[PDB]
Amino acid sequence: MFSDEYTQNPYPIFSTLRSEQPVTMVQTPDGARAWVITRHEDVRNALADPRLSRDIGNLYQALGRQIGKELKPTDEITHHLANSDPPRHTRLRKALVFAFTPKRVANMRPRLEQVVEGLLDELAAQHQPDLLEGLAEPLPIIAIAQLLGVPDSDWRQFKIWSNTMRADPTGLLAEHTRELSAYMADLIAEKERHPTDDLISAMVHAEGDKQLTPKEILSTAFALMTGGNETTTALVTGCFAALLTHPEQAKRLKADLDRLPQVVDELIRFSSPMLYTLQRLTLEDVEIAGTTIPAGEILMLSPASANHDPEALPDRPDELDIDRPRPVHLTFGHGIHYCIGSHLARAQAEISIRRVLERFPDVRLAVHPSELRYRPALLARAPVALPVRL
Ligand code: HEM
Ligand SMILES: CCCCCCCC(=O)O
Repeated sequence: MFSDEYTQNPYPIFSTLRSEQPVTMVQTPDGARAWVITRHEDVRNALADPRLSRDIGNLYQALGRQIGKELKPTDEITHHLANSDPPRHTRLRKALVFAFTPKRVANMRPRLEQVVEGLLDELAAQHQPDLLEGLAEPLPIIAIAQLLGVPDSDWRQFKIWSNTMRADPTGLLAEHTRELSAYMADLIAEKERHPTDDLISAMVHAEGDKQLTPKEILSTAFALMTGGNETTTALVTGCFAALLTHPEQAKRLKADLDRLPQVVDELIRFSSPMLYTLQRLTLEDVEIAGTTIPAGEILMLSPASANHDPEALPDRPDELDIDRPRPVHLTFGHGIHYCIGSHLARAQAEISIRRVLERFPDVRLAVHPSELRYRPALLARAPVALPVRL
């Protein structure tokens, strides 16, 4: 499956799979088997299915049995909510929801607008401006730094560490995790003494069962960094890619820019910046679309395929149409693990798109759509470059 044609445009393959092979077993780059689930109905149900596990210990045990080696238990910093099942997940999630509120995101928007305006100042000076390099790549970790409460004095080191929290180019996951942990532990202690208007402070001073331990707050911060950096980059890039490859619709959006909050969901659905969700492990035998998948197997659920499924969106699902009724989509997941950062991701996309279209009303792609490229993806997916003419 994982061919170059799939990498660049998976939608024809997803159409074949949804029709002919809605559960298809593949081998992943690590040598383990995975089962790719492509129909919207099955992706949604699987995300709601208590028989599927996100527990990292269970997943590594299954991976180790398939590859024949026992994998060592992972560090407790990895036991955050995205790597947990209930009841552990329920407690960690409840504390995070208490602090990471829609109101907190709304309150971050003034500074986010100011950050975007500064990034566009730098973009306006480039000889060959690129919306990925100049906007979609830098914005997410700036937003996460603001959300957490990282001081500007520590900015450059935080950015360096965050480039590992996705081992990425260096493989320094252990070293950077240790260093970032020591830094974030000191920041958590600083917010205990000197609380400020940020998420770490809100979690440190939470009451009752909403209060996690300092180590759990540290692990939560790691989940937010890994969960919201490359994903948001892909979402912002994908939304711009959708507009820029459909200039007639970009023109209409520019002419009626107040519609933007009611159009972003279609940009997200169409661009589908989440190719797969996090892996799921079967805790017991499960039947999906006529196929029995035994206990102990790994599922790969595709929001991108679900978002383009005509069973869920009968009218031209493989086309972008900003005028269609606001669609529901699976890009943020579904069920108990539904993206905690969805309002913050939306805000970054809305602010970025609005300010680009306002400041650069003639913005257009500098290449033909056929020249865009993607790299192989196991989670988030978007073009590797978005060169524009301003
Ligand atoms: C600053 C922005 C973001 C932050 C802080 C963030 C953080 C998180 C966290 C902590 C979780 C785990 C929730 C849980 O397990 O209960 C999560 C789930 C998820 N996030 Fe986000 N996220 C952000 C943006 C995004 C974006 C832009 C996308 C899509 C392109 C995305 C897609 C998802 C999905 C699909 C899930 C569910 C995963 C699954 O069920 O397998 N997130 N997010
Ligand atoms: C494998 C652990 C991932 C930590 C948070 C990721 C959330 C997401 O799927 O974007």
